[PDB]
Amino acid sequence: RKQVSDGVAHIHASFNNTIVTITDRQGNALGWATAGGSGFRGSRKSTPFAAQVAAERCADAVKEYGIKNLEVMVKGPGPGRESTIRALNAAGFRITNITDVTPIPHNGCRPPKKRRV
Amino acid sequence: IKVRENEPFDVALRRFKRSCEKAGVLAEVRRREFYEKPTTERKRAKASAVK
Amino acid sequence: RRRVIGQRKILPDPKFGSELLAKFVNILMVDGKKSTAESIVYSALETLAQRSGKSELEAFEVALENVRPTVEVKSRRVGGSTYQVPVEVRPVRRNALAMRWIVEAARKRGDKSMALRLANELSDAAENKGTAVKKREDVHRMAEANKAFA
RNA sequence: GCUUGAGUCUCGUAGAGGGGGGUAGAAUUCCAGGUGUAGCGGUGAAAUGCGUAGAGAUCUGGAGGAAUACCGGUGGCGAAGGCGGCCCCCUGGACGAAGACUGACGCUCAGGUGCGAAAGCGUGGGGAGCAAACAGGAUUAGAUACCCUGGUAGUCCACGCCGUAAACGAUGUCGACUUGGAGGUUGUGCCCUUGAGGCGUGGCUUCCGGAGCUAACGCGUUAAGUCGACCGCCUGGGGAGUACGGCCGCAAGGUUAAAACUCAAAUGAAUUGACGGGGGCCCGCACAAGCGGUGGAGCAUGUGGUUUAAUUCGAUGCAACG
RNA sequence: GCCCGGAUAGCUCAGUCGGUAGAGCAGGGGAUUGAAAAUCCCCGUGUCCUUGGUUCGAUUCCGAGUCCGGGCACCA
Repeated sequence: RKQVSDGVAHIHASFNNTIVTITDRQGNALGWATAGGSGFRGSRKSTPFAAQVAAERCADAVKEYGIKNLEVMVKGPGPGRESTIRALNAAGFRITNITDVTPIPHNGCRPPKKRRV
Repeated sequence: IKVRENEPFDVALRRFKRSCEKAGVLAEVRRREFYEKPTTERKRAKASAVK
Repeated sequence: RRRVIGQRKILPDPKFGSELLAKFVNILMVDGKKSTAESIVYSALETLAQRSGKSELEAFEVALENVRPTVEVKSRRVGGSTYQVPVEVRPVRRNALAMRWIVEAARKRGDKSMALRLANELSDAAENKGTAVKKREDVHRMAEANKAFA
């Protein structure tokens, strides 16, 4: 019941899952979505056409205000960097600026050895 | 990476920034590092680029 | 394997002359006793009069409408495991497939006799009943219902 | 005596060469607080784990440590090992050019002295990420593993020790000769320097390759070609870089280094093929698309069993069983 | 010698207010394999340790016995 009018939307695009939260201008949570919470779980998610149905779920929780326009914050790789923005363009929302906020360091921390099969 | 266009349309312009960083220098990290594995494979893959 | 020709032109119904009804009798046929097939379906096909009272002709197609799917699965030996990537179904098999469900499920109906056990199923088709109509959604619950892979 | 070897002086050039001290920005983790709400994280799936004591996400502020994206290269510097942010201080070597100077002052070098990746050791610091050990979850016939969630030493600093590595170009140092081609990097001379530029002349360095060399692979002016000076080293495989003795070490352990006995080979490159849970391209009812079956049922038939005085002999993966 | 517990399928074990008892393994018959395993399907012939009693009926409840197991045998 605040009517933020316009607020950026963060798209935490990951591999094992993807989640988009339609925060406000300053950066306050107004409504978040989630593939894991979008019916199918396990790992069936991930896929782009699976995240789209997730972020689209926001237009059902963050619609209580009246977002007439909004930007997009895509972070991290994975099947949900495009899908999300698309579903949002159809949901009825607008757009003000697309950008990738993926954490790309300068050889700072030393990543995990991991995987070796 | 910064997009912005007048006349609402989902054209793209997005894969334009997709040539300097993007899923590349990403997966580059992803798993472990390299150390000797690179200085070597980086100097062998170079051999490839000859013909 | 790599062979690529055409379809087998089937002979139309023994009366109405229709390929759509042709392969229908064949799919229903058994032990090459094609005769019985005709005398078993061609009857129930017209016995609809007692079930309605008019030019029972389109009833067949209309009845199949409630049994015409448009999406199926298809496991694929990829990604180490086995995918499922569901895909629609061209018309060539749409009409065909349905006919199977209409018959392959009209036999387990357990009524008076195959001749009639079939008739009723048609009425149940357009009116949604029996496994015939079931198989549709029971199949759709995969494709279009699991596009996560599609 | 001489000057071309070697060296000195001058003036420039490039450089992640070294030692010290600063400093910057990105990211991670953590602490605090705001928003917000039922998921997050992870895998092939999963599960452990974290979440309603409010995570994850998001935003603000703070603490701390390690490493410096892009430039970055087939690049550069170093004796080797190795050495990448920017700045200052102390410092080494290499190279070019006009030259000026010394005058064989040189090459090599057992023993000797010193330098040595990483792991490891001692004392004291530090500790974000990563990660032997260790602990859970999973996989599996089992799984003291690979995978997942955690995680200690350690990795970082100082100072001292240990001296090894596939410490590799698996190719000792120094010098003189010997067809060529394309390229990289850095100095210098010159050319309407009118230009990106063009022609030479030095240093270092890639790739191809001729003669020759080579067992072959291949090396080929940076030689494994043609020669000269000095040094290290090898003499069949196993036993064995082991034992013993010496020396060194805090300890791991290092260095030097056998025999007994045993085998008729061990080995190197290259060839033919076979195979690969290698790659490319193909065909077959091989699969996929469907039609009908077998597997259950009663009966036929054969076989292995079991039995029998005998159950006659044979046939046994696709190629054995109407 | 004393007190407490165990004795159930071939092994190791689980189980019952008293009437017809099971699991993992081994075993066996199919399967799949070229053949073994591993895996898949279907399979328990247990006088429930002995001997007395209660009872209509005892693996079960009561007394005793053997055997095993734990503890104890001390001042002297």
